[PDB]
Amino acid sequence: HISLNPDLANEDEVNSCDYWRHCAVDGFLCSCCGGTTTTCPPGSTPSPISWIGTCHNPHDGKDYLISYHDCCGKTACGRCQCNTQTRERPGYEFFLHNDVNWCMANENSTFHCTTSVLVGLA
Amino acid sequence: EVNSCDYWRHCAVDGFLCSCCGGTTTTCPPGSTPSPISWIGTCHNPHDGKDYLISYHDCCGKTACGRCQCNTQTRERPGYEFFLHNDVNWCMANENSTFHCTTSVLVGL
Amino acid sequence: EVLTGGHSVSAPQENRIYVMDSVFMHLTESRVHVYDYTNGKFLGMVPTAFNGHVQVSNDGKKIYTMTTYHERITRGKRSDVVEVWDADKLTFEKEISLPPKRVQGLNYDGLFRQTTDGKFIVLQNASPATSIGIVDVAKGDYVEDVTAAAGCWSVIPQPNRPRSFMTICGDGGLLTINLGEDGKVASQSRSKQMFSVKDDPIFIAPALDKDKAHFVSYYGNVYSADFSGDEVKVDGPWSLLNDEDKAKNWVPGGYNLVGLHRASGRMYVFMHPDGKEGTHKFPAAEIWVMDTKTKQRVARIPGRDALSMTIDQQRNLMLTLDGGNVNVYDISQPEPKLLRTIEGAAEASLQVQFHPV
Amino acid sequence: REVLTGGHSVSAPQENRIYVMDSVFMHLTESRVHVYDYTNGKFLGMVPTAFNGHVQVSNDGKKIYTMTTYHERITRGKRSDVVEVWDADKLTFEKEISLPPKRVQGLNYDGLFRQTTDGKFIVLQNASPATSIGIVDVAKGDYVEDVTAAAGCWSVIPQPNRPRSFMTICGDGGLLTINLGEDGKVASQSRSKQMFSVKDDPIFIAPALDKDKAHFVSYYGNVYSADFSGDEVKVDGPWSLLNDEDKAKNWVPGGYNLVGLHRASGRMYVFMHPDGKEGTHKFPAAEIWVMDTKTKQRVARIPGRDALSMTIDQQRNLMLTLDGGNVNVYDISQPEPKLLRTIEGAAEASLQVQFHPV
Ligand SMILES: NCc1ccc([N+](=O)[O-])cc1
Ligand SMILES: NCc1ccc([N+](=O)[O-])cc1
Ligand SMILES: NCc1ccc([N+](=O)[O-])cc1
Ligand SMILES: NCc1ccc([N+](=O)[O-])cc1
Repeated sequence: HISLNPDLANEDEVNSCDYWRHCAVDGFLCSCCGGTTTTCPPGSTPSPISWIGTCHNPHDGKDYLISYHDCCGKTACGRCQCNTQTRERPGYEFFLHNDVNWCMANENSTFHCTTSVLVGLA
Repeated sequence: EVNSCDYWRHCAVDGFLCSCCGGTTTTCPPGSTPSPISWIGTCHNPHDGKDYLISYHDCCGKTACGRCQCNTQTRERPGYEFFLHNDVNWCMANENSTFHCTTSVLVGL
Repeated sequence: EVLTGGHSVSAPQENRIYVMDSVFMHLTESRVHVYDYTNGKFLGMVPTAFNGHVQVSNDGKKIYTMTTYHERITRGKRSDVVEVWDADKLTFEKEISLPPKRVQGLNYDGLFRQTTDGKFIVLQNASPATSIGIVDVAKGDYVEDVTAAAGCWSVIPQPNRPRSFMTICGDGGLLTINLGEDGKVASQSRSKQMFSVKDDPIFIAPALDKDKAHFVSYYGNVYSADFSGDEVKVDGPWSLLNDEDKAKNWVPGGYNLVGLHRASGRMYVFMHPDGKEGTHKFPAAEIWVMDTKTKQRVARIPGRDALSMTIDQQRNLMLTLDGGNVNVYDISQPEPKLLRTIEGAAEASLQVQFHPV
Repeated sequence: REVLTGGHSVSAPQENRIYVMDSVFMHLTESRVHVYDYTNGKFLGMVPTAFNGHVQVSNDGKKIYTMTTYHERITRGKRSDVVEVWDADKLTFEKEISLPPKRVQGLNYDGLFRQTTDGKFIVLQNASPATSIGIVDVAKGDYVEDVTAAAGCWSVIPQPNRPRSFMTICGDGGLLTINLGEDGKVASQSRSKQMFSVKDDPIFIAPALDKDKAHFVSYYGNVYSADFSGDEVKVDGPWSLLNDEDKAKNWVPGGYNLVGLHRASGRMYVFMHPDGKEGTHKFPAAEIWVMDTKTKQRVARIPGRDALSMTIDQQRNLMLTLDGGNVNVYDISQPEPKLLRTIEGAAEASLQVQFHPV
């Protein structure tokens, strides 16, 4: 349960690309960009759409559905760039695919950073 | 050679040498536009022992070339001696002021 | 001495390659770097704003780019465009307006293509609903939106037909689209299922012959689509792997990760060991060279951490690209021979292309 | 289970915040301001600034001002030079103020983008390439005045003891003082006597600025001063930064935003390097020297860590230094500065850092 709340974890843990919920992140972790795992940095806008991953939580042994909403409308954060591809699939499985910009439907599609939002159990 | 930042004519270049960007010492890369204005440097030619005025006309209207970045400041002076100054964009008066690369044109003694 | 412009690219067209640099760390300043593959010389560049895509016109006279602008970059009205640039002068000529849904994503070849006859540009859209856009080059107009391609992804032109192409669909099959003289869809067909989407997903990058395409899978299998005939016939899998390969868990990996030398039927693939879930975009430990007729590997050479490649048929050449550096290989014999490496051709490129000859 | 939200404010208090102006010269069309917590190195946010952005924070601490250039198609199309007003706490865009298309495009010296002491006008450098100073009225949100009198001069030095007066350095080696009216137009001006020889002892444009006077260092390690306690500026100097032992190693200043004044003590901070000669005026700091400006004597010297630019906070007795990519934080409450921490990778190519006003 504590491993389900990134706000309680040490920041170095959650800002690492190996943090369990980042398993299909391809981008800059918002938590290193003035945001948190589930909040956009100031002045960047959440994406209403995303790709989704299923990631294993090694702490509680359960598998979870994670939604990779981006924060948009600012230029590239540049920090904590991660590239993990667990269960990621090509564009013919579009909402499993992370080589596209999930800011694509935002008022401004400039890609700033990527978040890992817990939807629930897989 | 001319692609070296130590090449004698490049003595007040702060930018990318156009000769590394598909141009030459005296020609802009394809689709980049010469600046009609420039800062000027005074550089010593070791081959003949003579000093020359070099005009550092930029090539403009394309994004940064990114190759052969040189920064030499021989006889360079601040903005109150404006045409000896290289911390400003000499593409500033072009139709498109985006800075691409810098040329080193021999004017004279 | 007087400084002049108006100059053309110094090297002959046959020497030219196009490295599409995403500049991902500063993605609003993507660009195409043009290089001479014979000597590694930088010949010039084309700025392509946010996440540019590029191709060269089939006739070699023009460069086409696709990009997105906003009036104030991070705010203001969006403009998705195709641009036409002169290939020799590297100068802008014409903007073609797109609906604001062109694909924003990494530079797989199949997102931005053209018909064999060169008359239409064929591009991938996502709104996130997918469709394929058709652009009439001569008219400078977007003319058809292929919404029938919804749920499919990427464009594979058919080199044996003037204005036909295929796309890979979420059913594991291929949708063929045949355009009329005006660029509207004249006819379409769906193949039978080629691969299992859940059990053996393929990479989108085709190894493209004149009348057939081969695809490799996450698990090292090979599928084919033959379009010599009237309908697309599909086949596979066959495995790239022998028993020793399997025991070391060799699988393919990369982006534009395959190529075909048409004369010989040799297929080139980036491979790495210790494959498992999540390793499909790993750099090449090796390049494997497969004979597509005998279905046997005929060479394996160091991968140089390459991610993408392209082939030139006439000169018997392969380029590989690790994100920053371009390797040039002679592929006239089964074993490729490394000719040279062009260091610092880009900061973050996943696509290189030859000028057509 | 969770929902992503935006609309949030900067996590750390204003008193903790610094602004690193990243030119991103290798990709200069994507310059930006990085906002950092100087107490712990935490990245707090950023403001995009397009091609060669410049930045400052409103005197009241509520707003961030940027200056930049756009074109319709970036590398082609119509040009728009602007000042933008952004909320300091939300880091959101609020307003654009149109400028004539001649705002200075150049490296981020403080004096290119400043404000009057009263905070009512933004005062910027133009070059078309003829120089003038542009005036923006903050209340109106309009450009209101081109100070063509400043032709042949460069950079803006506000006078901290007057609401809407500033000075600029001219090609005659003196200073021109401009006194604005409440409408932002020139109400009066004056020109100092010659302060320095442009040919023989050129100064760095970066002032070491006190309430009623400004000091400047020269290429050859001399110090010049401009006193504006009165209506007319009185000038003085040179005195030399160097003692006899310093002369042997040819110590000279170098850098960009290379000096600072701690006003309560009169201590001037200056980046220095040995083996000075023609062309070394922008070399990184081998040392930081600390000069008592009253006694005209060095009181401390420390290693420079290859710094190129600095800024000072009066209230907290701090100096930041910046080497282009990293920011060092020093306690300057005593004559010898003490290094507290270094923020690594704050920028790719920054020659300017500034404190949030407190
Ligand atoms: N999911 C990361 C990402 C974001 C933007 C692009 N793009 O091409 O604009 C590609 C990939
Ligand atoms: N994070 C995905 C990715 C990987 C590699 C490159 N590259 O250029 O090598 C670009 C983007
Ligand atoms: N002469 C080099 C150069 C070019 C452009 C800028 N700028 O700020 O745009 C600064 C310096
Ligand atoms: N070419 C001059 C110059 C030198 C140092 C930086 N920097 O950011 O440290 C930028 C630009």
